[PDB]
Amino acid sequence: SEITLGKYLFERLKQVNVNTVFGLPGDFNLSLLDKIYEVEGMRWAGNANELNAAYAADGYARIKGMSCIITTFGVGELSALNGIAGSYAEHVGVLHVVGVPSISAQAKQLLLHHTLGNGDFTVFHRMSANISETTAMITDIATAPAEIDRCIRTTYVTQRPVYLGLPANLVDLNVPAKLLQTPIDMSLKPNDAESEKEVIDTILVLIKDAKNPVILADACCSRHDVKAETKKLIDLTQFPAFVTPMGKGSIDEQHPRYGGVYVGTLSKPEVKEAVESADLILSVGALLSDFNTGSFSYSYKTKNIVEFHSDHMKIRNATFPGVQMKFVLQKLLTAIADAAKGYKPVAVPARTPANAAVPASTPLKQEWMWNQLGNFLQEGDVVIAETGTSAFGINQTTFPNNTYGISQVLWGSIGFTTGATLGAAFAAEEIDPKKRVILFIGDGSLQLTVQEISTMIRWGLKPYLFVLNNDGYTIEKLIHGPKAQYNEIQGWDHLSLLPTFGAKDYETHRVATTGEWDKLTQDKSFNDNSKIRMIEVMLPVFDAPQNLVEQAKLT
Amino acid sequence: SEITLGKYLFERLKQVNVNTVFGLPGDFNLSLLDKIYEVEGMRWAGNANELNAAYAADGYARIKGMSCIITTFGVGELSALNGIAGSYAEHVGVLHVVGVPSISAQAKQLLLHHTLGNGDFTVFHRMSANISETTAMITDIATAPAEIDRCIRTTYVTQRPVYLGLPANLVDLNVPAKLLQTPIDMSLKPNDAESEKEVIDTILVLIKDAKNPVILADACCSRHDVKAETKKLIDLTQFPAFVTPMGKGSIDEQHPRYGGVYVGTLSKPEVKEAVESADLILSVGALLSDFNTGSFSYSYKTKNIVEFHSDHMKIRNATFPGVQMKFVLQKLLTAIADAAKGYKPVAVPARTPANAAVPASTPLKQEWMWNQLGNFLQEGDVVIAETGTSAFGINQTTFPNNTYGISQVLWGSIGFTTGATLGAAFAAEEIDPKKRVILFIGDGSLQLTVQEISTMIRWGLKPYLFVLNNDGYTIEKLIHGPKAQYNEIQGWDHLSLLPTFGAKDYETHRVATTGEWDKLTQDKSFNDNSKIRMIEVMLPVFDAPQNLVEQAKLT
Amino acid sequence: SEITLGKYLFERLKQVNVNTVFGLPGDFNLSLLDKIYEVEGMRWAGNANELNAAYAADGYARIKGMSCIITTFGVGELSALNGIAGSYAEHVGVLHVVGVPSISAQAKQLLLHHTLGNGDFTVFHRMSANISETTAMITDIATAPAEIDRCIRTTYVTQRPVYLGLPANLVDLNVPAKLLQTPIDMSLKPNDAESEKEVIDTILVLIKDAKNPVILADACCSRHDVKAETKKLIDLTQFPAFVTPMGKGSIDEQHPRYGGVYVGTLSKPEVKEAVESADLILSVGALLSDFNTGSFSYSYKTKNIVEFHSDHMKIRNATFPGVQMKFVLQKLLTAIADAAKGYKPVAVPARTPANAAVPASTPLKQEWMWNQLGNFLQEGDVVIAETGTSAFGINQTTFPNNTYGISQVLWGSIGFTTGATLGAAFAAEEIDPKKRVILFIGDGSLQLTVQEISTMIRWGLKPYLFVLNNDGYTIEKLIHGPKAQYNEIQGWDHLSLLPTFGAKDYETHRVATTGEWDKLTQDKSFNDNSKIRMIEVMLPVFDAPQNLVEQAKLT
Amino acid sequence: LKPNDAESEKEVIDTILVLIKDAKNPVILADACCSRHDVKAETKKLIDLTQFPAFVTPMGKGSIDEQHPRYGGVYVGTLSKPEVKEAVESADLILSVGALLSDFNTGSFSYSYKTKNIVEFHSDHMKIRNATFPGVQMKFVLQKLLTAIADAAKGYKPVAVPARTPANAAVPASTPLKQEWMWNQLGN
Ligand SMILES: Cc1ncc(C[n+]2csc(CCOP(=O)(O)OP(=O)(O)O)c2C)c(N)n1
Ligand SMILES: Cc1ncc(C[n+]2csc(CCOP(=O)(O)OP(=O)(O)O)c2C)c(N)n1
Ligand SMILES: Cc1ncc(C[n+]2csc(CCOP(=O)(O)OP(=O)(O)O)c2C)c(N)n1
Ligand SMILES: [Mg+2]
Ligand SMILES: [Mg+2]
Ligand SMILES: [Mg+2]
Repeated sequence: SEITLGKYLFERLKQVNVNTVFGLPGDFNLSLLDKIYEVEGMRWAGNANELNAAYAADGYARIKGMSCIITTFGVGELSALNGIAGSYAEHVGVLHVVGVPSISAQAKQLLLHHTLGNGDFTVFHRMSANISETTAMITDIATAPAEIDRCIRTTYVTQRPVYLGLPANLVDLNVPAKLLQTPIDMSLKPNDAESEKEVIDTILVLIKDAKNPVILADACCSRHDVKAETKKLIDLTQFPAFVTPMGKGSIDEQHPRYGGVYVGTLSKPEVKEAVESADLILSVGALLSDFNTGSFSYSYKTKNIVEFHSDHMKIRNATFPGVQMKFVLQKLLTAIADAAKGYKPVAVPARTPANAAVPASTPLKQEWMWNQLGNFLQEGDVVIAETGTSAFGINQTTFPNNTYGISQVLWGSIGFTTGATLGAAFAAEEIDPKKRVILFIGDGSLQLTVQEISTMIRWGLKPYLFVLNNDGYTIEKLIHGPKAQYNEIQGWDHLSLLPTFGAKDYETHRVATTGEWDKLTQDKSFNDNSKIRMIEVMLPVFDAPQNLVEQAKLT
Repeated sequence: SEITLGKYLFERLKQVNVNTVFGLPGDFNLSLLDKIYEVEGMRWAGNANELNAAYAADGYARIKGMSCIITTFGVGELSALNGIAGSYAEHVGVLHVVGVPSISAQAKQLLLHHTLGNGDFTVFHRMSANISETTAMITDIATAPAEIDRCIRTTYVTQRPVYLGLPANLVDLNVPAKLLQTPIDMSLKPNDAESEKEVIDTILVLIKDAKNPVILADACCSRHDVKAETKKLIDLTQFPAFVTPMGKGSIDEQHPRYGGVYVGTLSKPEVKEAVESADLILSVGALLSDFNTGSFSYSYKTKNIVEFHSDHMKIRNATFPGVQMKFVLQKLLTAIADAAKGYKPVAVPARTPANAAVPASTPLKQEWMWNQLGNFLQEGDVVIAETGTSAFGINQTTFPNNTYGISQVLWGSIGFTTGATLGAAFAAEEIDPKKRVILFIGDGSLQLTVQEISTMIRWGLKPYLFVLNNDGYTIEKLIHGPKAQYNEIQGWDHLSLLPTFGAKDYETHRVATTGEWDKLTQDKSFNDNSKIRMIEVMLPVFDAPQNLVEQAKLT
Repeated sequence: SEITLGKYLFERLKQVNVNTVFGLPGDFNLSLLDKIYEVEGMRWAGNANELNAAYAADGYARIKGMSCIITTFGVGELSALNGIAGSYAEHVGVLHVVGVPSISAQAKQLLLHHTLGNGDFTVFHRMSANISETTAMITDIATAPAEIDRCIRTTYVTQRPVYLGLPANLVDLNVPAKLLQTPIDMSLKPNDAESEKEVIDTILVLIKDAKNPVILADACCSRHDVKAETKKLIDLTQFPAFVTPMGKGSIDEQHPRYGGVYVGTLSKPEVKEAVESADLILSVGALLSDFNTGSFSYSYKTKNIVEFHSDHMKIRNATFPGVQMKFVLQKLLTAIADAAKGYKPVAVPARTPANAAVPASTPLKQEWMWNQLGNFLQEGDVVIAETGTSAFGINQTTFPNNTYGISQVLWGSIGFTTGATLGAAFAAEEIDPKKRVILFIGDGSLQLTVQEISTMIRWGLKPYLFVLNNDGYTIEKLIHGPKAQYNEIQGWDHLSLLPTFGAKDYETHRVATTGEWDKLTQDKSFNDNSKIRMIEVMLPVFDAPQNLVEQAKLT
Repeated sequence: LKPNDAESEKEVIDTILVLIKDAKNPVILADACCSRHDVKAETKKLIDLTQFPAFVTPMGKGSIDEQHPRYGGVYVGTLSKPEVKEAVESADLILSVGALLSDFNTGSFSYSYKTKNIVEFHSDHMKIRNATFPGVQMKFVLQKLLTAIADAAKGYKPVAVPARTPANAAVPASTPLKQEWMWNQLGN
């Protein structure tokens, strides 16, 4: 028996659990799109924007493991680029598949629509090359499947965007259906014995001489299939554990040895004192390490630190290529037992005290809210916070045990969260329908990717959208141009947005005073993901969380 | 006396009349943007999206001459690439300036934010080089002024996108103000003597041996400072004139020798025969050429063609590089006189009879609407059509004298119009407040960039947004997947769209029956561009321009 | 004043001392070629083969520093690829410049000759990408010079092939001649202080604990501008020094602490015993390190070794990216003094005894000859040996002080030496006209690139060509198929080759017995590079140097 | 080779026949892919059945018997014999067997077919003017064509074809060799 390349792709995707595809129909991808509808349990998001789709695909990847978006030749693929760049930058596995024109034996003299007009049809591919781990422009079905498998394996394995160009005339050719019986190998090859070894010797050597160690969970410790290894390291050692604004969400904040969020100079004096006073640092999932001109001053001089990355090791200045943090962390876990035996637990910074009762009419303030949010969250919630005050605000909330956070800290492209809510809420519906997805986004950013709420309504998703109305680009005004016109926006009837896009079963709320917040977030019918909800929080123009108003002065 | 580079840029942009600047503020252009406000007559669009900003810069360059858009490093600049490419393909003069981190720094590894994380900063600049006539990344004020001038001249002169990289530390340094006393030379140098000559000698011989020549206006005859020469050509020869779907708007359709729009297989038989029976073709502002599409086919019967290009000549198969059309067009008209003396004024096709009084309660159909439109239009209007059924149907409308059209025929990116509308309505305004701008766009494409209506409201612009609600992507359903889910969309409450974005003084209407359209378009108040208006035209799912629904069945 | 891009290229080359250009005239490179003739002291080799030219360019690079070859679009560039791959593989700086078709604003519908016929004109470039350090396909003279400078700087700096595509229409445009006054920066940026530091600490730490150290000069210690640093290391430490078959020629073999040539299992028992018995190895110019399936078994388990590379450091398994061996070796030289103070010189393997008198009629044997050659060589000679018996043979000759050897050990492409003799003898004529260039090549290989001797004659060069006639592909027969027909060749009148190609002032000799060899090589008029000379040595079919007949058994 | 898709090859014929009928001066043009593609029979039959004038491209020279009566010469664009250039360019229909070469310029000359009304026969597909029928291999289509063409070429008027070139006239044995004379004299 045979199966058409078009159907084989989706089949493979279903096998790797990417049950939702993102994008918009168009040139050279219409026939390919018929196929997805042929595979059981596959659905087509039906986005309203190649960008929003690229964003959604990122949120989906972050939650489900990896994702896939299909755009059209030229006009489609170029629109999604920024969303691709972001996924390339923050290590997100996204398979970008574009429907390419038919592959002919002679000059495609007649191809013009959606082209630069200069005859060069490889330009859009060459462009995506810069923000892609690898690219594959298929030409003969003799190995098309092997090539699909490869782009899928590479994406998942290395968690970075992969470009897959597929000519239209091939989506309908047949390939051996048999090929589908051997799953794709999604495993990493074991490390070079002699190096992983060397790496260990050294780390124990370091752990032994160290007197005040501290663990630091970072960006790449969340979606790199290394959650266990990390929970084990914390237990077996019992050293003080801290997260980075990018690592927040990947560590159980209700753990007895959790110190907090290390954001350098924006850290809590106690938190800052702890991390900097350590004589050894075990940074898991390393990717940030230094930030000077922007955000904070978290950079120092790398004082004797070990950096576990997905593919390499970094002890001081020496680098060990190929040595993958997973299998290392494992081999390093067996021997960590003895060397830590007589360790004296170093006191860890206490939790921030909850806000103490205040009259129900006091107007809402960000600092109060980011600290109050901790009471609404519940185990299992996926929280998403947009660049700007929100991004900063979420770093000051104590996460109930087991909560996934999404903050595009390194790339920082506003708008991105709207798309992500769809992709995330999507995956979430797929894993556990009772998993909630809360989103905090400022008024300024909603405008850039606003129409994506339409796609939320059409699928009957039930996410919580908190909109922060501080009338403008506060975060900007704080670093420059407080009253700058380019920092102000057009006023929008935020709430009515839902029904405008067709929301038939929704709820809209407007919180202005502490009282109003508690009553709502405490309602038992509100705590339940029964339907889409837009909650508009009214906040001051120059009100901002503490951590931000501090770096706002120097940067 | 002195002046900051930042202010010098906007002072220069003022001189060539780019009164409006597009884009969004970012972590690297914030300081530059302050200088715009330091120049009388200059404004900041205040876009809600970089892509839309780019679409807008396109529309504006089409009506005003050239334009400028500013984005921020990485995130903002990569968000506008689709727009840019389109401007590159259909030859629009768009300047793309991007705020870049201080290249004149001594720290390399000490700067991480809005990058691929690999340390490579030339990456985004290299990407745009593929769709830019030229680029320039400024490094020292010593020649920063010259570079700016060079970029501005090349944009206007060649009508293609230019990339200008601007490091932050450079916007606040001083340059000799004296420099702005000498304008930027937007003049084209004279062609090489003997070459232009050969071109004439050769064109004349062709005009003589021809027995049925025709003048064909294409995309580059409108905005290239060549309208005089064009009208003189039509007068002196009296040859029949036709326009391509990209040329419609650049030729007075009330002129006696005007024959109609040549859209290949979608033409009126008389028009198809008229053009194909030509033994010589003078193509003014040539761009489009033999090409096929999912919907139709386009191809000139004869090969005996003389293509007039902004920078060169194409006679049959020979190419005379550097021999610019405008100056050649002139030398031509001067020696053509005698060889066209005894020319026999070939008959030209007749206009199409305006629909016959149909009962007020008959349901609106596209064919009838495109034909009936001809009446609502008044001299001066700027008509914009969106890719899809609209783009195909605006060719069957008879244009009053002096009516310009904007149809992204070649690049064909849906969504483009909502943005181009704002930029176009802007330039119009600055040129003449009473000049109207009408836009027809399907219900589907609106979803991609809907939020740019926001920027329209904030500026109190008064355009006409005709939205064609035919429930889904009909143009697509016509070439494939008639009931395919990917061709369906989420129902939107189109009318309440204006109010949601804060419109206070607007006006919404819904036209369903032929009478309702007559009553509405014949109203004198409606005929007055007093306020932004939205008209929702309820149309049937598979309805489309007759000729189109005819070739969609054959192909 | 201005200068044409075409002339600017050659000008820049002259500045970097590449006084000879390689290649053959053709499409899109004819006008560019006129330019070289415009620059003083520049000459055009005038090759007879894009391959031979690519080979010659490699020999030239090896001797002069870097080189440059110009081929034609399609048919030319693809022929030189193998010679490029080789230069990429063995770290040779070669600038490949191909004359590309004119860059047009629209589709080059009419370009066909020298194309795959499918319209795709980037294919040949994409292909060369795999064996190129970097590539540059120039499009606008706005920065063409900066791009030329870059490809030239990259080539020289990193000593690897660089692809430079140059459209024909640009070779004749003008660029600011001023630009030529600022030489290109050919210096390496200093190393990261904190790492180069770490690297040092460790190396002394290692040198201190070491009891039996040995220096090992390798491939990249000859043309990496690190000759001094290396001569100093040997003196200051006084450790035993050895070379690899690829390093041979880069170390003064008449030095008191020279151990010999380490080829693993093919080494001299004493030599093998020394290197393997060391407890520390300082491999300078590292690039080989391990060879198992082929040549020899030189691979072991990397027992505590330090590898100095042009761009990185390798101590054990740890790697230090960016740390360049030069500046390191320097910083490591200042501190090496004290730690070596009380070192006890470890005895070094003696020289192989010269052959003891044998009757003048004894027939020639390779072992006897490779050992006898040492008496003919003189200080300053550039010796070249081809893959096969020769390659192996040269490893057993004691090099008079200061002699450069050329043996393509890693890539090993027969034929390559013929071209190299031209390129090498060329450069040699340029630096010191009295420098001799001896070439040893087998009968089998001469056939592959034979016509290149023509180019030697036309320039009046005076190299010594020793042809080894053992009637076949001996080296092959030894590893497999002793009597295999594919291992035999067609008989050629070798000597007459010179006059056949036009040699008017030459000498041909045929050595068959030891006697004959001594008489000739000892003549005082023969020791002088007065004219081209072909010496045909008659040797047995299965005669081979010792070192080879040993590994010939296992591989 | 497997048989072409039924209805497609069909459409191709229907369309080619209609073109052969409306033409008033068709020509057969042998290109690079008519020689080594197992299509020589079909080619000769085409020349016989229609009697249309036949010409070869510089890549087709060799695949057509140059002694045949309907043979007109080599079409090398601007390097052709005026009669040949005019003969080909005056064609209102062109049957290109084994098409490969197409409008192209070179440092030495120019090459371009006057008309666009061309039916290109390719090893794996059909090119009628601007439409491309993928997968419809020429050899089998060429056959179905010859079978239905018979009648529409019944009253065809055998257009005149250019005459061969006269072999050099006895020149004194001591005259210095020149290329033009040699290429012509080679013929013998
Ligand atoms: C694509 C893109 N363009 C521009 C920016 C620069 N930027 C950063 S924050 C911001 C405004 C976000 O304002 P809002 O949602 O109002 O946030 P808050 O006021 O809550 O901080 C802008 C325009 C960006 N990150 N990405
Ligand atoms: C950016 C972009 N994405 C996708 C497409 C493919 N496409 C072409 S037309 C079309 C639908 C436009 O629909 P609508 O405005 O409803 O069209 P109508 O029904 O009037 O044809 C789509 C998705 C494109 N041209 N550009
Ligand atoms: C391009 C290329 N093709 C094939 C070979 C394989 N090869 C290695 S040695 C050899 C023969 C060289 O023989 P000769 O010059 O006779 O050497 P000798 O007999 O002196 O060893 C061949 C064909 C090669 N190295 N490179
Ligand atoms: Mg705000
Ligand atoms: Mg529609
Ligand atoms: Mg031999």
